[PDB]
This record gives sequence, C-alpha cells and structure tokens, in this order.
Amino acid sequence: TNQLQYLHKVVMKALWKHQFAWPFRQPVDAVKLGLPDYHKIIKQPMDMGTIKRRLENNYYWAASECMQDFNTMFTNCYIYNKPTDDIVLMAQTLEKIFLQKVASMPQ
Amino acid sequence: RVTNQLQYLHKVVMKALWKHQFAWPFRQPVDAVKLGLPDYHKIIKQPMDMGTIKRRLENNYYWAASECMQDFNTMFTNCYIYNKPTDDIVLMAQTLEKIFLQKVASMPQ
Ligand SMILES: Cn1cnc2c1c(=O)[nH]c(=O)n2C
Ligand SMILES: Cn1cnc2c1c(=O)[nH]c(=O)n2C
Ligand SMILES: Cn1cnc2c1c(=O)[nH]c(=O)n2C
Repeated sequence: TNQLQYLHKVVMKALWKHQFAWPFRQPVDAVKLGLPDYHKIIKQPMDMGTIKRRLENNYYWAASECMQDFNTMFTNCYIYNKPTDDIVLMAQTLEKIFLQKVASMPQ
Repeated sequence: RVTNQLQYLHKVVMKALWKHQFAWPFRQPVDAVKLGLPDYHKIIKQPMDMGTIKRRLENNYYWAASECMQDFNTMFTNCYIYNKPTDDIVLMAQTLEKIFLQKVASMPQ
C-alpha cells in the first residue's frame, strides 16, 4: 500500500543511514554483545533489519503494524538499558525522527 | 485556526487516552513525594503527563502536530526508562502507547 511504501521509502530510509542507527540495523545478538540477560527481559526483540525485510516481503497488512514494530524496538531499548546509557539517547533521537516522518504519512 | 492534525490529536487521540482505564497514573505530573520516588527527578529530566498535553491542546500551545506527538512520546519514554521492566505501569504505558500509535497512523496531512 501507499503508507507502507512511505514507511519503507521515506521513514526507514531516513532512519537507516542516521549516524546513531547502527545498533538497531540488525537483531541484538546477546552472545556476541555480552548481554546474557537480554532475552529474559526483552521477550519481543525487534530491529530495523527485520522491519525492512518485512516491508520488502509484504509482511505487513497495515501501516499500524509496521509502526508498532518500530515502537517495540525503541521501547525494548528504554526498558533493557540503564537510563544513562548512550544507546538510550541514540534511540530517543531516532524515535523523534520516526514520529516527525510519521506525522507526514499520506492518508 | 486549529490545524486538522491538532484537531485530530485532540478529538481522537486525547479523547481515547484520557478516558482509558489505564490512563489514571498519567493524568497528572508524577508527584515524587506522594508516590515516594525520591530519585524520579534525578533520572527523569523532562517530566510529561496527559494533563499538561490536554491543556496545551485546549489553549493552542502547539504549533505543529509532531510537537504534541513528542510530548506523548516523552511521557511514555519517561515511564520505560525510570521504571523496572516488570512494573505493571510499564505495561499500562505500552497499552496506551499502542493506541496512540494506531490513531496517529490515521492522522491527516
Ligand atoms: C539494540 N542494541 C544493540 N546493541 C545493544 C543494544 C541494546 O539495547 N543494549 C545494549 O547494551 N547493546 C550493546
Ligand atoms: C491510586 N489508585 C489505585 N487504583 C486507582 C487509583 C486512582 O487514583 N484511580 C483509579 O481509577 N484507580 C483504579
Ligand atoms: C507516571 N507514573 C505514575 N505513577 C508512577 C509513575 C511512574 O513512572 N512510576 C511509578 O512507579 N509510579 C508509581
């Protein structure tokens, strides 16, 4: 659909190449990153690589379901990490852009 | 006068969230003394709540939709950052934020 195309072509593109986006481009690998408690706390892992691939395979039926995936990703970061971690600031900056771009989604 | 987006945020988004059965912990600013959380303002530097947003929507404080959207987001993000992952209020915020998101997916302009 139209909104899904916008979420792919405008929203995701602007988030993907942002200088803070690299921690969010691929699933958290808790082994490599030394986070053995990650999957005990985050029961619904999400990342922009998963969302992008889903957008490119007609996984989503509605824009709502893609935006919910974006929100889960960010919320996972706020929930798991300490308030003072830089990745909290990185997620907030990206989430602001997502909300701005979403406010301009076609209807 | 009021833009279509702020009409929508007020008439659709704030209407749904204010009357919601999980809304009540978010209707007024966190009172750290009444709630007994003496670190709250040490961790949370920009407090947000639905009462403030509701008032800002009534008194045309916002210049753009994304500005009201940001306040909603800050309110929810404060909750996820400050509280423990297992606190019930986190899942109350998640339920309200999912509605917020669903509604803004049909915002005009
Ligand atoms: C999404 N992501 C990617 N890398 C990380 C995270 C995270 O949430 N916490 C965290 O500590 N690290 C290293
Ligand atoms: C403190 N407390 C505990 N439960 C509640 C409240 C309240 O203030 N409003 C309210 O609606 N509910 C259910
Ligand atoms: C927004 N709000 C309202 N009441 C609370 C909170 C909170 O963030 N944590 C928290 O623990 N409590 C009790």
